[PDB]
Amino acid sequence: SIDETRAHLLLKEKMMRLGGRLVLNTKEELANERLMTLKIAEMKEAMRTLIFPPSMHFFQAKHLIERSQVFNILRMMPKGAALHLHDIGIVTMDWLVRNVTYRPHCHICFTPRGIMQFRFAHPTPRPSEKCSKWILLEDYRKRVQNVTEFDDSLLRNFTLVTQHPEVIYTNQNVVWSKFETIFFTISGLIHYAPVFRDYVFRSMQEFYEDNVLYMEIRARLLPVYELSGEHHDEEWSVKTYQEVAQKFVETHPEFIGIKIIYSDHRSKDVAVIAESIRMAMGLRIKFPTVVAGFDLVGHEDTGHSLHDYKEALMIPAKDGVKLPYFFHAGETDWQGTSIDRNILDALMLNTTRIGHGFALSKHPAVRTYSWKKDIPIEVCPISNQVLKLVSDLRNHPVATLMATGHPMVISSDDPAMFGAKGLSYDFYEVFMGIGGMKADLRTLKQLAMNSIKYSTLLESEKNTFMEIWKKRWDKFIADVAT
Amino acid sequence: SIDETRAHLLLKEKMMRLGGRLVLNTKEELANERLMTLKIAEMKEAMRTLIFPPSMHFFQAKHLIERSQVFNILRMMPKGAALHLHDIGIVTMDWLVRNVTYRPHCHICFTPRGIMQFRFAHPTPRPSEKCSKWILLEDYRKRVQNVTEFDDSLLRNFTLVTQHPEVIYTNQNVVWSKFETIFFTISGLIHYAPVFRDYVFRSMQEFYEDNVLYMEIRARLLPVYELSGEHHDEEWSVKTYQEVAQKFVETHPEFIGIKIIYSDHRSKDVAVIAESIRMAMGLRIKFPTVVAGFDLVGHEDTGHSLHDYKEALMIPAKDGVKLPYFFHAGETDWQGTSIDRNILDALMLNTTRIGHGFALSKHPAVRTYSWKKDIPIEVCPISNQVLKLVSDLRNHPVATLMATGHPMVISSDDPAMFGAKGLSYDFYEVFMGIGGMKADLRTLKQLAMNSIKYSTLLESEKNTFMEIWKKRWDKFIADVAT
Ligand SMILES: OC[C@H]1O[C@@H](n2cnc3c2N=CNC[C@H]3O)[C@H](O)[C@@H]1O
Ligand SMILES: OC[C@H]1O[C@@H](n2cnc3c2N=CNC[C@H]3O)[C@H](O)[C@@H]1O
Ligand SMILES: *[C@@H]1O[C@H](CO)[C@@H](O)[C@H](O)[C@H]1NC(C)=O
Ligand SMILES: *[C@@H]1O[C@H](CO)[C@@H](O)[C@H](O)[C@H]1NC(C)=O
Ligand SMILES: *[C@@H]1O[C@H](CO)[C@@H](O)[C@H](O)[C@H]1NC(C)=O
Ligand SMILES: *[C@@H]1O[C@H](CO)[C@@H](O)[C@H](O)[C@H]1NC(C)=O
Ligand SMILES: *[C@@H]1O[C@H](CO)[C@@H](O)[C@H](O)[C@H]1NC(C)=O
Ligand SMILES: *[C@H]1O[C@H](CO)[C@@H](O)[C@H](O)[C@H]1NC(C)=O
Ligand SMILES: [Zn+2]
Ligand SMILES: [Zn+2]
Repeated sequence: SIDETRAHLLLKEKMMRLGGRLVLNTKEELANERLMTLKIAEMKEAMRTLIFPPSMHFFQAKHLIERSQVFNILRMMPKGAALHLHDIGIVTMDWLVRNVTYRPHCHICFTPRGIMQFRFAHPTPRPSEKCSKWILLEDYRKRVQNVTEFDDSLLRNFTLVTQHPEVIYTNQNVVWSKFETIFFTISGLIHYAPVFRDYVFRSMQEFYEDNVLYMEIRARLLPVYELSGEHHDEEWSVKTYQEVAQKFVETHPEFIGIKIIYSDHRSKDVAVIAESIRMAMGLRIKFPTVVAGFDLVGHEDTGHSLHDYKEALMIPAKDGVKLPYFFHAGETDWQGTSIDRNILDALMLNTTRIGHGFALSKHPAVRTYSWKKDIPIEVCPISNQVLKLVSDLRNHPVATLMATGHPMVISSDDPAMFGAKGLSYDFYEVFMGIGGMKADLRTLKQLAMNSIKYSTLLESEKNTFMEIWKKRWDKFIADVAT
Repeated sequence: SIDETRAHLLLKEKMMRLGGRLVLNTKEELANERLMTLKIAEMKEAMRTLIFPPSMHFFQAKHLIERSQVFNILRMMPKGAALHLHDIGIVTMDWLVRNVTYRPHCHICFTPRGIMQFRFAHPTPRPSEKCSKWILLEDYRKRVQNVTEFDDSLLRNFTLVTQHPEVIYTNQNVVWSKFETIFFTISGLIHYAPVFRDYVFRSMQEFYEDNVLYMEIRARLLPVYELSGEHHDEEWSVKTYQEVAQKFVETHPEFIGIKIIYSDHRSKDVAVIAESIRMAMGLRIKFPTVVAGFDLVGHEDTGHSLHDYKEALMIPAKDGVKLPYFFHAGETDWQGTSIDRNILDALMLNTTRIGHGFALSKHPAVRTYSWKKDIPIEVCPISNQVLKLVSDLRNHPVATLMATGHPMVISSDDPAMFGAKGLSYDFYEVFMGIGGMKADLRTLKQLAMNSIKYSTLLESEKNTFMEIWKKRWDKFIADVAT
């Protein structure tokens, strides 16, 4: 009888965790059995040695994750869609250094402060008040003893990856300082028109290679520029995203495409943000098929709150227009402050999705409300660790949310900055670290399907996506089963 | 109307968090207002500088906590009872070195391995297997150049406190290794009969000084010894605890006293543990007023599970006897393993309280069940940090439990080993770190009263305790209000 109470409690928890009610077919049961065997063995060994990758910093754990049979299987998995990504954090930096810096007319410089910076131009730009002298890379590489070392020093400046990140990044402000500095540095490389096209195209290649078929991207839409010095506008960038995605889908008929969530920094004046809201509405009218809506990005702890921006964020409503929102919210360790209430305010503004929602489990009422309105959180485990919200991903607050089957999708955020690629590394962390030992094939399947369900595609486009994904899923099942 | 939805969600969260429905009188409202002003200002500053003690390792944060006006107020607070403590971790080590090592007949030694160890004996005991030569301390202390350097090196071996604990304690096994070695070292000092009495008495002094009025102690009841070499038994230790506590209450009429929870190590054979269960039953019969029940202690990750011990733990039930249990359970970062299911099995064995219950929020069904049976968790924040379950106490899983007003008590576990004293440091961590910015005087008051409610005292003794505590509370309120 007490045995029955015990078994009942275990079955209840089996049922309410994420994906726990999905019915598996006998083929899937077989794949799950082989998957779980590999998982359990790996966890037993980590319990013995205490070498457990999700509990270590991703920089040090990455090489271990790459040796994992579980990771290997997750690489193969059709993961659905990547829903939380940033314009310039989605392509391995290797290609930026080895390919892009070797292209004609690439110039390098250093600010009065010593911050690296790039520009494609002809001829050499005029010394300005942010760059005492510009220097062509082809000249610079001739004057250096070890070229391969100079190149590696560029790669080390383009990511956060380092040994001893605990010593390098002493606090959250230091890490955010370096983070943003990287965006600034690589900016001049990516926003040169023919690199921009190649960049967009390559990010689709990398995610397609990771078995991800759809992408929604938070994009600042900064001006793209030509060798002449001409600057393009927001319209032109959205047109280009559409065009490159069409070109990609033409040679990869299973890839669904990309949509754009227009974004601006939360460190700006409400008046500037009001200007950005109008742009977003204009972009929606002009490109209703490409532009999903709007978001505010940047260091959440130090910038303005959603409340601070109420006047600007209500503009669409006052014009009787619906501008969908996809707010970053509650990406913080603070509890009961103006920052974690951003989740509440995102919900009050009818957000379609919540970015991160890290502080959600500390607010039971908001949690219930979001679950009731079926508004998912976009969880990005590697980002949260690297940006120092949580050391050991076993302690990630989303573990509680998975345990009650909360609506959520997994994404990678800025994989390239963390030394990750695509979506598989983040699926590893969720499946091995956050979900615990009982997270199974159902958890994975549910998370894959969620990413199609909570995308901004039309319902008929969702069906077509489901159709394509189901077939890739069966193929995956059959492989793992043998 | 959306404003109303927003205000409703905030009020709901205000109401369901721990203590949220306690009605404050106007005096308490005034104390709360002055308390919250000091708390908010301190948090504002920590948000500015990122110097926030609960987010730092306690070893480095302690000196900052001691400069805090909030800590100061919490020192003054009548906290009720300390319900989760261990026999030999409750007295500042300063007194062990400065006072106890200076007492006649103290001998020091080093195991083949170099582990320090102590023994009071007259005459000097014969070299045995584990010690090739006992040396009197009074000799040793003359045969050194700097004696207060030698003394400090003893204090440094008696606690875990260190600079750079991240480097010293690389993993959880290393920290547990050092932890247990400390217990082994100081053991010979504390179990000499007249030190034992003095030790017990002093731990009451230190908790009484911290404005704590009752203690329940997990005690191994290891043999206490005399200068002759005679050993006493378990009965004798329980008699002594009772006697010293009576002596203490005689000169401190407001102190309620102590009870003993008998304990044994979870690294032992089920047959040995079966023997220990019978001892506990015997001790309950002999001392129904002193011995509250039984518990299993030690490193939970590496020892046997509660299930492993089923045969032995069911002995009382098979004899038709009720041996109350107070299990340590789910003191782990693992999820879905045999270790965190110990919470489930503690509940199935009718545990009166759960020690730590760290993994509770990852098991929604067990959470609901324990809430329904009104079974509290004993949360020890500093311990969980030092023993490396969690880096930043803002990420403590109990934050979620506080937000829904889960039944819990706060204790300090082994304050002396962490460089803490009494209960105030742990109340600081809960109130500032785990509880978030909206934790107020109601939270504190609820936690104080909970510790009387969930003690093992008789209901009429609880009333008397409440009476005494209420008077100390009013005095505290009047002070803080001015
Ligand atoms: O478009 C690049 C911009 O996106 C922003 N951005 C890039 N990655 C994240 C970002 N914003 C907030 N939180 C962390 C993570 O989700 C960042 O401010 C950068 O300047
Ligand atoms: O009586 C001392 C004994 O209690 C045990 N002990 C002392 N403090 C704790 C302990 N057990 C388990 N977890 C951490 C914390 O609650 C320890 O094994 C030691 O040998
Ligand atoms: C690049 O080098 C500079 C030198 O000023 C350094 O300060 C900066 O942190 C580097 N960027 C990184 C490691 O992302
Ligand atoms: C949210 O939805 C309500 C109810 O339909 C609507 O009146 C309001 O304008 C919306 N708010 C925003 C910011 O879109
Ligand atoms: C040491 O402790 C004992 C008992 O706690 C106390 O009476 C004595 O005064 C102390 N010794 C010294 C030298 O102060
Ligand atoms: C442990 O034991 C010896 C004895 O003094 C000492 O040399 C060593 O430094 C001690 N360890 C610590 C951490 O104090
Ligand atoms: C727990 O309580 C039940 C129901 O009264 C009883 O049958 C069982 O023996 C108890 N278990 C223990 C370990 O005391
Ligand atoms: C690298 O860039 C593109 C990949 O988009 C490739 O087609 C081209 O051949 C390469 N060019 C150079 C200059 O390395
Ligand atoms: Zn993001
Ligand atoms: Zn304990």
